[PDB]
Amino acid sequence: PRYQATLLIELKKGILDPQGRAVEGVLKDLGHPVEEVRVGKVLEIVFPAENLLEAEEKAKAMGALLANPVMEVYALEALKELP
Repeated sequence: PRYQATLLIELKKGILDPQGRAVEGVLKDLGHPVEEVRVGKVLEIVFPAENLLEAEEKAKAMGALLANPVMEVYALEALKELP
């Protein structure tokens, strides 16, 4: 079946997040103060697979490929079969 993996590639703890800092700063100047903003990338990937288990496997593999070992971590936020 066709599946869609929602992969998040985010910065590990400690990694400087200029974009995030910037966003926090702005949100506050806009009357929406927040404690923290972490900016990452989200990738919606559609691909075929034998079953849901193999899909997760493949999804994870692509996440591991897209994530910078030192700077980031990936996360399979969601995985679902498509019509």
